[PDB]
Amino acid sequence: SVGLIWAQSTSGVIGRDGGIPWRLPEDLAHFKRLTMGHTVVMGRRTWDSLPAAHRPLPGRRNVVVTRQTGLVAHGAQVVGSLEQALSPAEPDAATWVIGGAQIYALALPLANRCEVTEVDVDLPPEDEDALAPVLDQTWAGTSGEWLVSRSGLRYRMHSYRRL
Ligand SMILES: NC(=O)c1ccc[n+]([C@@H]2O[C@H](COP(=O)([O-])OP(=O)(O)OC[C@H]3O[C@@H](n4cnc5c(N)ncnc54)[C@H](OP(=O)(O)O)[C@@H]3O)[C@@H](O)[C@H]2O)c1
Ligand SMILES: Nc1nc(N)c(OCCCOc2ccccc2CCC(=O)O)c(-c2ccccc2)n1
Repeated sequence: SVGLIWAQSTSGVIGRDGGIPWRLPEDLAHFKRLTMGHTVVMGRRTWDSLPAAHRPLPGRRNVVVTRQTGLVAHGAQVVGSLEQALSPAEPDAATWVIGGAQIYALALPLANRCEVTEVDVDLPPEDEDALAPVLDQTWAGTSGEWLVSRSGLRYRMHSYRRL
């Protein structure tokens, strides 16, 4: 079972300047809860974006997709394609694709679940932004209520599954 998990602004931004352009602690906690103990598959640019105490993501099998065969990624398994990432020698009940924009587009046709955090932050898109994938009519979802973070941002969680 392959799931995608991401956080986006309402406008569809997920990344800017090599990081994430808002602070939402409740969403980081959501991400940690859902992924702990499982495999997390990410693009190389997302691996480079992880802060020191989170690179590798503790308690999870980190898998990094790159075309650079020789890449040094201490604490992670380097593979050369998304399909490789999803064909482990040691199966996992739950595999999560955790970004970024390039990898989400490759993974979406292979996935059966998307766990999306929506962040009510006004972020008009900028030219180098990474953007969220779009879910079409093959996906159907349920939305949690709009919540307010202790830090101030409105947010809510959506759970989609392939029809
Ligand atoms: N808000 C969220 O939920 C969230 C989650 C994750 C990331 N982000 C943000 O999103 C941004 C990063 O996303 P991104 O789209 O720039 O990059 P990305 O998808 O993390 O990584 C792209 C890299 O993946 C590798 N790759 C892509 N397609 C491949 C293929 N077919 N075969 C093999 N390798 C392939 C390449 O690595 P090589 O160049 O090494 O070959 C490429 O440069 C950052 O801003 C990050 O902070 C946000
Ligand atoms: N919903 C949802 N899906 C995602 N795929 C996602 O990004 C995961 C990759 C970046 O992870 C980061 C980035 C910076 C700091 C810490 C971590 C991992 C910490 C840890 O779990 O140990 C996030 C997210 C995570 C953190 C901040 C904002 C959004 N949120």
